[PDB]
Amino acid sequence: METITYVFIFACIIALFFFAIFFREPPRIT
Amino acid sequence: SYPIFTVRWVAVHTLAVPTIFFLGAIAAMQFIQR
Amino acid sequence: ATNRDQESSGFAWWAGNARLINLSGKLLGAHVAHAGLIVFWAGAMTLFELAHFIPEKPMYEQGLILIPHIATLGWGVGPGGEVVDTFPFFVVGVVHLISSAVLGFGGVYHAIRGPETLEEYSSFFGYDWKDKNKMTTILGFHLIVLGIGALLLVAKAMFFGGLYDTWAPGGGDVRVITNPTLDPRVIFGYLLKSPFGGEGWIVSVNNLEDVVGGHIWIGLICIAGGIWHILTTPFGWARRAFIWSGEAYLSYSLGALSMMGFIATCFVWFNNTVYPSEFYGPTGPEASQAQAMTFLIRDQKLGANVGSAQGPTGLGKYLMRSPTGEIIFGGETMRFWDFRGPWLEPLRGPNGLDLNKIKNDIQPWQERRAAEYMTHAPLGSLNSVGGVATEINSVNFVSPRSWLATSHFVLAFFFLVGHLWHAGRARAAAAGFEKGIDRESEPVLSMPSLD
Amino acid sequence: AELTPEVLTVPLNSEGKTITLTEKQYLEGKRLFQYACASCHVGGITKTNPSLDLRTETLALATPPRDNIEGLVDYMKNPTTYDGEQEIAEVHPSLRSADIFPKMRNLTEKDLVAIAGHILVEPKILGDKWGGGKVYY
Amino acid sequence: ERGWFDILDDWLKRDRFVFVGWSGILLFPCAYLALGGWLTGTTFVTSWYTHGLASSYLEGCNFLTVAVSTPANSMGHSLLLLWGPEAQGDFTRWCQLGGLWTFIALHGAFGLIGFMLRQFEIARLVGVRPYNAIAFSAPIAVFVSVFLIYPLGQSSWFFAPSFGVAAIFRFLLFFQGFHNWTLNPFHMMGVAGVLGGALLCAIHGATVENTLFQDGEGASTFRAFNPTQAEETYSMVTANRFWSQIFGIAFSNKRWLHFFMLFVPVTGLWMSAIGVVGLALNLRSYDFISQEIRAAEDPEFETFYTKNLLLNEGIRAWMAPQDQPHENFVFPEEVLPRGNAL
Amino acid sequence: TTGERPFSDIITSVRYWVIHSITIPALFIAGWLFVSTGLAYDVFGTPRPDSYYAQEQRSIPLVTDRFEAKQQVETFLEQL
Amino acid sequence: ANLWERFCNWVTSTDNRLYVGWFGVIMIPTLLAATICFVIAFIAAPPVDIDGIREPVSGSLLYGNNIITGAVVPSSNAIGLHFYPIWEAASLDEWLYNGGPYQLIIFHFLLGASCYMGRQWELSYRLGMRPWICVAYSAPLASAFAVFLIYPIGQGSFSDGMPLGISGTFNFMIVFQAEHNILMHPFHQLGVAGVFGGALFCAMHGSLVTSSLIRETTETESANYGYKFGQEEETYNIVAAHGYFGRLIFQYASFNNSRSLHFFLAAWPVVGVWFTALGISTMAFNLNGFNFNHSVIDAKGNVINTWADIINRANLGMEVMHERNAHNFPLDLA
Ligand code: CLA
Ligand code: CLA
Ligand code: CLA
Ligand code: CLA
Ligand SMILES: CC1=C(/C=C/C(C)=C/C=C/C(C)=C/C=C/C=C(C)/C=C/C=C(C)/C=C/C2=C(C)CCCC2(C)C)C(C)(C)CCC1
Ligand SMILES: CC1=C(/C=C/C(C)=C/C=C/C(C)=C/C=C/C=C(C)/C=C/C=C(C)/C=C/C2=C(C)CCCC2(C)C)C(C)(C)CCC1
Ligand SMILES: CC1=C(/C=C/C(C)=C/C=C/C(C)=C/C=C/C=C(C)/C=C/C=C(C)/C=C/C2=C(C)CCCC2(C)C)C(C)(C)CCC1
Ligand SMILES: CCCCCCCCCCCCO[C@@H]1O[C@H](CO)[C@@H](O[C@H]2O[C@H](CO)[C@@H](O)[C@H](O)[C@H]2O)[C@H](O)[C@H]1O
Ligand SMILES: CCCCCCCCCCCCO[C@@H]1O[C@H](CO)[C@@H](O[C@H]2O[C@H](CO)[C@@H](O)[C@H](O)[C@H]2O)[C@H](O)[C@H]1O
Ligand SMILES: CCCCCCCS[C@@H]1O[C@H](CO)[C@@H](O)[C@H](O)[C@H]1O
Ligand code: OEX
Ligand SMILES: [Ca+2]
Ligand SMILES: [Cl-]
Ligand SMILES: [Cl-]
Ligand SMILES: [Fe+2]
Repeated sequence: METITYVFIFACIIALFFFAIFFREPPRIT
Repeated sequence: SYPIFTVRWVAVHTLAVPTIFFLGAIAAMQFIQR
Repeated sequence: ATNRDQESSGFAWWAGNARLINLSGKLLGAHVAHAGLIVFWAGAMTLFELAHFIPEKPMYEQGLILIPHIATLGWGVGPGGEVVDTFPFFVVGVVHLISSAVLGFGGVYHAIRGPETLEEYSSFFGYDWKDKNKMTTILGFHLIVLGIGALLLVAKAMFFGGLYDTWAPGGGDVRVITNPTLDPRVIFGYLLKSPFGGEGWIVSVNNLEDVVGGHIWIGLICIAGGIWHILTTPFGWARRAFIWSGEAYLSYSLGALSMMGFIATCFVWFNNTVYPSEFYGPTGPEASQAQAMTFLIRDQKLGANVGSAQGPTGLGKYLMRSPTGEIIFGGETMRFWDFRGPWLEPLRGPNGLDLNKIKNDIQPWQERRAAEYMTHAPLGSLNSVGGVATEINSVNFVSPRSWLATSHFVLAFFFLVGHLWHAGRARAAAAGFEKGIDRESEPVLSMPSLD
Repeated sequence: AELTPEVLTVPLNSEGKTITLTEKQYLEGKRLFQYACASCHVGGITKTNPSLDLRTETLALATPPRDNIEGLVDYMKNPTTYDGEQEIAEVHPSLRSADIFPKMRNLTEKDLVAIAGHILVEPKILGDKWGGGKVYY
Repeated sequence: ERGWFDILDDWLKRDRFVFVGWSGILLFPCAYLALGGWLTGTTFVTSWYTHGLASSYLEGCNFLTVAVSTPANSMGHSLLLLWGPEAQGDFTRWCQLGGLWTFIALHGAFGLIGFMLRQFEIARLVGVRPYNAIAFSAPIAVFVSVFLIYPLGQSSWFFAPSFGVAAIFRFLLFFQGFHNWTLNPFHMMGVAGVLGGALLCAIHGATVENTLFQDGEGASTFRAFNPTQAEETYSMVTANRFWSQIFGIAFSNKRWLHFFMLFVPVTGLWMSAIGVVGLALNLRSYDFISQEIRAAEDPEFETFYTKNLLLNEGIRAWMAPQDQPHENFVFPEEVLPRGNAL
Repeated sequence: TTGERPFSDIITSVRYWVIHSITIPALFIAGWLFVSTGLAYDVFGTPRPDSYYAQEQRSIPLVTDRFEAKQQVETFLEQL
Repeated sequence: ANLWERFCNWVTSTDNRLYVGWFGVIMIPTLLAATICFVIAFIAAPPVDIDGIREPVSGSLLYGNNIITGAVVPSSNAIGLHFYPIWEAASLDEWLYNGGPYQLIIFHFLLGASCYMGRQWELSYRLGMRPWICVAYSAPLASAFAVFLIYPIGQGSFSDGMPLGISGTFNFMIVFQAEHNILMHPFHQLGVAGVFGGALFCAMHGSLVTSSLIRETTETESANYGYKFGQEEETYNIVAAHGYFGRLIFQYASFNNSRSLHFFLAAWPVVGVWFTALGISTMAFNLNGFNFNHSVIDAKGNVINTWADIINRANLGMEVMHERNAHNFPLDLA
């Protein structure tokens, strides 16, 4: 249970990185 | 017409005066032997 | 003030020497004066060392780094590295110190009195950083000079008394080198050796025949290469690969010196042939091995069977196998089994440390060497308290190997930084954006959006 | 507390005679002990053989006795194992092995006495710390 | 005629080289005495009677080893006032009892109050929002948790940090051996806030310096800025593209950036203070119970956690006799924890 | 600026150096004598090299009583 | 155009969401490999014989660790500095026992992070920026080299490299204090001044700029909406900020030049961290912190302890306990 929990949180963080990078709010110069 | 007694002058001396006294004391200590 | 303030030069006081980039005359002064500082230090430091030197203590108990360099060249020493004559040290010191006055003279002259630029006075001594052929020609001259330097080492070794050889049969001694290694398979072989444990790239060089042979090769390579660069201009592929400016050439040289510095660090930490332990003290590996040898000797004298003595972990307390089977010392020194030194090799046979030889053939001189090296391991404090960090004050010792390794790691590192600083700067200045982004032609504003 | 004449009075021989060292002698002994001996005997232990220390009581039980000036000076000329049975000059610094332990080459007789006196005096100052090793640092 | 209060206000708030203000009346004397007390003690005053240590230049210590050391454990949490019942007005005895410790700690505390009041006072007069004062709450939380709350939870002031370079190092190593403080997640958040803050400081300074607009002809680019200029001196657009392409994300809002720079190291220090409030009570993150159960039952189970505990056990046994002289510990050589050989 | 004389004007003036070539050395020498006469020891109660221990004790004079610590120090000092 | 030219234009394109570049062609595969091996090891590697004494230490989550205790464990002391790729082992089982994953991870990571630094120079050139962000990054990078490579080289073993885990890092720190007295080493002291000072100036700068934001928003909106990405005008009043801080201390202690200020913000942590990297890289060759053990002595010769002696007692406890079955002889010479 503990190992699954630690791996699950990690996996969520890696997923968050993917969305924060490729599905960011685009910087808009105007 | 630049004044001499100022808050700055006092501030400078509250530090500079003891500092020089202390540096003399510590210079002396270098010649103390057990 | 021909360029001697920020307003006219574009460089602040703290970047003052950058005011010299296109002033070949003053810049020659800077260089020559600097060469004089180096030579000055060599000369004065040697005399200081010699004045402080007590010939019957080991050099390495006395904080000497220069005398050890002179002794390794065969000057002043006899069997076992014993000092037989200090006068060759005095000569080296005095001659550098005198020569430094001359260099200092030339430097001061060119910096403050001679012509600021040389191009009006002489087409031979003047130069433009952008003249690819002039730059390769000056390079070529310096190559020939370096080549001759390497051949002087050969000349010392082969014709003028030889070199201190720690490996000399029957015990360390000065020896003339008559059969230098010329076979390119051996000399260039060293360059293709792994830098990892048990291999050590060029740091592994373990005999003076390879050392002398390697300098014959470098001497000739540098003289040839120098001739080549005098007679040629860079090919087109080189023209397109590099930046051609004073600051760029500085950067290349900074990178090269950083590399060399890291190499030198490793050389003095591990190599005990061209940095003889008689003069520099034991290597870290050496002293750890020497501890294991010391207690093996002691405990065997008390009656221990050192071959069959199982330590607390189940590995042999004194002796064990390397991961490829060789017999090696045990305890933490298992890591140091690639160590090799003249006090230890007589105990080594084709399978590693030879138990018959350990039991019967350990000489008093090996016990002495091992005890000496164990007790002068290269560990100590910044205030020079010898030993482990929990040691009490008593022994004033830091190994020359530590001083030399640490100093040169520090210098190599900051030289890497300088390489990046100047290489990045040279690139930017060649392309025209070293002072910042043009507000009306900001390149990012002409690029499509990332998203 | 002070380094008094009493602190500096130690046994000269096995027969109970004492010698009062000078303060100059004490300082010379420390200096010379550092020069020639501390690399192995820092703090009264022995790095290359920790079973044998320089405690006065250990020295008294050595053969011949080494808890006195004469026993120590003799040790520095002709060192033996603890039982007196083996001569070890070939692996221990002495005047006899000054060819192979070159730091011993310019030690005079006076120097030996000074070093012997350091060895005897230091425990009277430091107690159990002398020969105690890291436990007492 | 205006009132005396208002006249004093004018004079306190004159623009001078060193601003004074009403805050100055608390700040200056407390700061000066804390600093002067430290310089006096480290230069002249021993710790022989409180700790059995030398601690001043007078006794032979250097800048690394001098300190104003805490009072003896038998003092408890006495204020140790010069005129209090321990020293009874005797300056010399006061010094020998550790009276300068409480002198420096309490005047230092009031001085930090005065400094943050100064930050509010100046912000108000110049017309800015008081974020600098707010950021300074972190250093306050640290000073108060460590120099005050921590010893107040313990037996006495003795176990506060002593004011000195080596003394503070000792305080670090005590915290590792006794409290396993590296294991504590409130400390861990402190480390992230300090190293993250240093990261932000370096990366932000470097970014602005490498996206500057060319606003001058100088190769030395500092002159090409004027404080009153309306325009940004560096390109936010270019900085943003760079970091977006290098690291994947980048700041795009300069106000958020600068707020985050306040947030990170201030929040980290605050987290570390909360952990030390716990340690006041020995309420440590010392162990992982599951690790202990396994390791006790299974003598082949080893982790870096169990290794570090063996180190802590060594630190406590070997340091306690000299570090806690009031305990009169005598630990025979045979009981000391040691591995093989060493 | 705030009206005080620039430091650079002051410390490059002859009057400043006439005053301070007296006051600076005087203070230095006074600090020196504070130590060289042994007075520093007695003001602050710091042991001299010969006063950490009596001749035959190896027991530190640690203070163990809050309210007569003053007297314990007094007694520790009489017993040297 | 021809295929090579097109490839080169794509590698170096300023328009890829993430820049690739020539440093990138080495960085990408080496960081992916180090990452993948690290993740799998941290979850599932069996115990590793770090000290070469057949006493394997469990690092992975599945073998009884948590996030705080877990680690990828350094390679065996029996290996030392020998190169131990996967193909040197007789089997994956052996490779795991002897700590092969550590060497694969750290070598690919140092190579990849080195290329990360080059890639920073590279993109700055392509964007027409000044080049020295990569110089700031050289500070943490140097630090990584120190603990994963230079310290092992000096001590003769990758088993003395920093472990890849939280509690392993603390283990490395405590042993380092025992063996080098790092706290008493001035380069570590420069490091602490660098990071404590970087944090301090970080909070100071954040707070001063935030203090002086120009009013551009109402009370029911975050002030951050007062700045629009790419606007030409500065969003705070630096003269108000300088007016504040100059009064806090005194005028000439405050910066009114943003370029000078920002250079200082860069320099102070970068330099301090370069020193602390060099602390670890020079203690690697056993030039250690100051030793004032028994420096203060009374008139008889009694030792008068200082706070340095008390540090010494703590260091001793660390020393005698560390690697408790690995030493057979009386000095820990590496
Ligand atoms: C190795 C160190 C070194 C060297 C060789 C140089 C060399 C030079 N510098 Mg740099 N410089 C350095 C370090 C050095 N500098 C440092 C550390 C800084 C930061 C402080 C600078 C900042 C700097 C600036 C800001 C400038 C230079 C300039 C120059 C040049 C002209 C100097 C001049 O006009 O002197 C004028 C000074 C004098 C006439 C006073 C005397 C100087 C002499 C040489 C002293 C020699 C003493 C010696 C003991 C004599 C022995 C004689 C005996 C052998 C017979 C000269 C080539 C200038 C420039 O580039 O011009 C184009 C310039 O503007 N330098
Ligand atoms: C790399 C160093 C270097 C270089 C490139 C130069 C270059 C120059 N010098 Mg400076 N100079 C130097 C070092 C250098 N000098 C030193 C060390 C001193 C002190 C002695 C001087 C003192 C000096 C003065 C006082 C003058 C010059 C002048 C000149 C110019 C004319 C030289 C010529 O035509 O000679 C052609 C060749 C010869 C005369 C024969 C060369 C004989 C030498 C000794 C042989 C070299 C032997 C060997 C390789 C030594 C290597 C030393 C090494 C180990 C350090 C030219 C720009 C003149 C000038 O600037 O005009 C206005 C001028 O007045 N030089
Ligand atoms: C200080 C010494 C020095 C310097 C600064 C130069 C500089 C130069 N040389 Mg000269 N050269 C020299 C010494 C030097 N040379 C010597 C001694 C020789 C005699 C052998 C030559 C013979 C020579 C030839 C034949 C040529 C040059 C060329 C050049 C130019 C291009 C260099 C280049 O692209 O290399 C960069 C290296 C490469 C592009 C090779 C590929 C990169 C590999 C993979 C790097 C491996 C390094 C790595 C760390 C491993 C090291 C160990 C290894 C053995 C395993 C440039 C002006 C060229 C030219 O323009 O002639 C006019 C050319 O054709 N040189
Ligand atoms: C703003 C300045 C400031 C502040 C906040 C403090 C604060 C402190 N000082 Mg420091 N001090 C200062 C300036 C300051 N001092 C200066 C300028 C000097 C040099 C003269 C000193 C010299 C000094 C010494 C030598 C000592 C302190 C100590 C203390 C502590 C206890 C003070 C105490 O109990 O007072 C109690 C007094 C008050 C709270 C004043 C109350 C006034 C009220 C409002 C009115 C009541 C008046 C009353 C009716 C009068 C009649 C009484 C009648 C019944 C007989 C405390 C940390 C002690 C300490 O640090 O011990 C460890 C200590 O020994 N101070
Ligand atoms: C340019 C410049 C600079 C620099 C300079 C320099 C770098 C210089 C150098 C110089 C030099 C580099 C010098 C040298 C000199 C030397 C000499 C002068 C020598 C002499 C010798 C003698 C006299 C000897 C004696 C003796 C003997 C013989 C024997 C034994 C004993 C004795 C030692 C005594 C500067 C930075 C300032 C800045 C400005 C510019
Ligand atoms: C003496 C001796 C010896 C020998 C030695 C030798 C023989 C050496 C050689 C050496 C060599 C033979 C070296 C080489 C080097 C090289 C280098 C170092 C290179 C570099 C390069 C670069 C840096 C490049 C870059 C680039 C690229 C890559 C891409 C494009 C761009 C550019 C161009 C930038 C021995 C060991 C035996 C022994 C001891 C003594
Ligand atoms: C406690 C007390 C008090 C007070 C006192 C005071 C307030 C004092 C002050 C004092 C002071 C105020 C002192 C001072 C001193 C100073 C010094 C001692 C200094 C030194 C310095 C030095 C040594 C420097 C060094 C350096 C640095 C820092 C960096 C740059 C480089 C160099 C290295 C140069 C009263 C009476 C109220 C009451 C009772 C108690
Ligand atoms: C392990 C090391 C092995 C490598 C050995 C190195 C040998 C050194 C000699 C290299 C000779 C190659 O020479 C070099 O080749 C490349 C490859 O297309 C050329 O080609 C190119 O240049 C242009 C110039 O902007 C590019 O935009 C274009 O995409 C590319 O085709 C260079 O302009 C040429 O100068
Ligand atoms: C994409 C990568 C994701 C990786 C996920 C991997 C899961 C699939 C592989 C399962 C392998 C784990 O198998 C593992 O084997 C050994 C048997 O020798 C067991 O034995 C172990 O038991 C306990 C479990 O708390 C450990 O503390 C201990 O150090 C060890 O002896 C492990 O408890 C078991 O879980
Ligand atoms: C550049 C100046 C060089 C001066 C060199 C002095 C010669 S060196 C001299 O040569 C002898 C053999 O020829 C050796 O036997 C002797 O040991 C050696 O010192
Ligand atoms: O391994 Mn990891 O730690 Ca460097 O010292 Mn020796 O070894 Mn082991 O003991 Mn201490
Ligand atoms: Ca005396
Ligand atoms: Cl061992
Ligand atoms: Cl450990
Ligand atoms: Fe900013």
